[PDB]
Amino acid sequence: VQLVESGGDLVRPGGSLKLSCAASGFTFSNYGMSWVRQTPDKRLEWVATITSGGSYTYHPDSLKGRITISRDNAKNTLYLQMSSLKSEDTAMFYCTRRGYYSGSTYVDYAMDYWGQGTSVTV
Amino acid sequence: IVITQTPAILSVSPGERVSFSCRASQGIGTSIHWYQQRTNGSPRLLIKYASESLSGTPARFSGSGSGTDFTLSINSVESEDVGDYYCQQSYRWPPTFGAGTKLEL
Amino acid sequence: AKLETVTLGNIGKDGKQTLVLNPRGVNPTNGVASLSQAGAVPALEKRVTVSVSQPSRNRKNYKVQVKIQNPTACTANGSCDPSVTRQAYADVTFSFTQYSTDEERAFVRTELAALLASPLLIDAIDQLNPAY
Amino acid sequence: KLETVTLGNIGKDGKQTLVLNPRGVNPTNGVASLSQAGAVPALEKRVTVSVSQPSRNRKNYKVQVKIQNPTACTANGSCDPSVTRQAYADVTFSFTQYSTDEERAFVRTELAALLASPLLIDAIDQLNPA
Amino acid sequence: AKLETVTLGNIGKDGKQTLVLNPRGVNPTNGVASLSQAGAVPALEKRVTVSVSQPSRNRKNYKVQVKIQNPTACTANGSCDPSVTRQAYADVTFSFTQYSTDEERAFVRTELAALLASPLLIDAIDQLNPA
Repeated sequence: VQLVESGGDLVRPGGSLKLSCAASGFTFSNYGMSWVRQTPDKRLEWVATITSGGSYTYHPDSLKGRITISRDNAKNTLYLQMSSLKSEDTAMFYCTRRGYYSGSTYVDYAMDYWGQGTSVTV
Repeated sequence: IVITQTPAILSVSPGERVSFSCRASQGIGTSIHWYQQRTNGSPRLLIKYASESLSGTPARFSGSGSGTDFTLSINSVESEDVGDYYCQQSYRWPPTFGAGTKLEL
Repeated sequence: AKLETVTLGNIGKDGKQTLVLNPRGVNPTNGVASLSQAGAVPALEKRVTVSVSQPSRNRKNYKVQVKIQNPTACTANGSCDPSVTRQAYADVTFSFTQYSTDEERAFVRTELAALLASPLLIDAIDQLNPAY
Repeated sequence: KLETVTLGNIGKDGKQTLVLNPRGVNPTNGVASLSQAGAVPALEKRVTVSVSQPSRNRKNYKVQVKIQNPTACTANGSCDPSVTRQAYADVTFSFTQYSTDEERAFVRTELAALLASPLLIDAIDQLNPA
Repeated sequence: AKLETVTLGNIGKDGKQTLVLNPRGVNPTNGVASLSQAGAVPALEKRVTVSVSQPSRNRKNYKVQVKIQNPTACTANGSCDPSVTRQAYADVTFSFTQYSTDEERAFVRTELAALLASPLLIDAIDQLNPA
């Protein structure tokens, strides 16, 4: 099962970029991915989700205008639209699966079948 | 919630078991996970919802805990099962992961 | 009553955007044939209804009606919410008589399309100016 | 769309099978009725499902599905195959208008697979209240 | 009136999810046996009620009823409160008669399950397109 992405240029500060991952094996309309950022020394933090249809897009409260996700159900790919890059939040990206959810809240969540990773660096 | 876990580093022989203590600041209704970051790759699941073991995990891994302090209690350290064991929590709002833990022999 | 996924080409503020619509069933209560946009939420999707009618002994005329309902819903700031905000209705109603030929009917339809493309009407609608 | 629908592996022991050919929508209320072909005008097991749209009064979708299957009776010297006992079963959901698809399906599936669990099965087969 | 923690296997949009339910007591007011999901909040939990009934001289029939109530909450709305937002009801009501045998009753139940698994009904429900 492959979840390969490619958006890994060296981008000037203040700029923008666009990156996408393909998916095989998993029927793409059945699920909803999410991006997860790994800060390049150790730690991790959640970027944003989308639902199965592509309408509800969930963000965190810390960054609001900087990120928008579009979901392309026809080509089994989703696009992460990144804009107004800040300095020092350049780190590797991964895409999750939403494999094993439960609970009442949507973002009660589980993450299997991680991606390979592409660096974004300023 | 500030999720913390207490061992920053660790060393055991390949015969002896070990536990990873984790602690939640606010009570979580048995909704955490465990990931297994290897050296030069990507994480994967070990323990689902703090007790449920998957099929993809080896049977050596086992986790328990209810309410506040959660842990995984790996019973046999097989050689070259090492890396970085992150913790994650799914309650409240922004899910936030752990800091990190080493598991060198 | 044939239906298909209808693409709309070169509709936008610039004329570069495209739209895709999929059919979602004829309602047999009142002849309303609906088309919609491929979304999960049933209340955050652009929809287009069309309903040809029949003459009774009450009104004695054909009455073709097309409704368009575009609902723009704004961002929900707190975390996750989403809520519809404003509506943008649109109505088209032809009142074709019994003995009309198809030439004058297509003349009315082509006239309405070309007048929707006129500079005067996009002055009136897109900028909300009164007539000049 | 409509289709000939065939139930598979369904019965007390699960070895039975069923098949239907839709009898067509009734225009007046929108009820869409499937039927299982049985020659008689009235002994047929029939199943009807019609989904509404939120009206001015209530504002939420209300999918509703009936299933009503009757039964035969014996010869009384006149061969008429009369009907005696009905067995209606209805199912209704009412998700609100903002619900996303994932939420909606989840409830549908759960209802379906809940019935297979023994707790429901004892109650339904055997009328012994849980 | 036996009860136990009931697991639900392969229920989801994909069929990979599992659910666990624990019993929370028979209400003797109206025969309602409830099962619930293991949560702390009494208003943010998926719950399943079931109630076999009895015939009086009013209605003269058995009346089995199953309700399912799923509520999905929404998170912070400018404060950390996890408040409720939407409901999703579900109702199943059998109306079995007195002289029914168990074969036709189990036939109705198996028929309802297999029709819930049909492609036509998930076309009607999961996508809301009228059929």
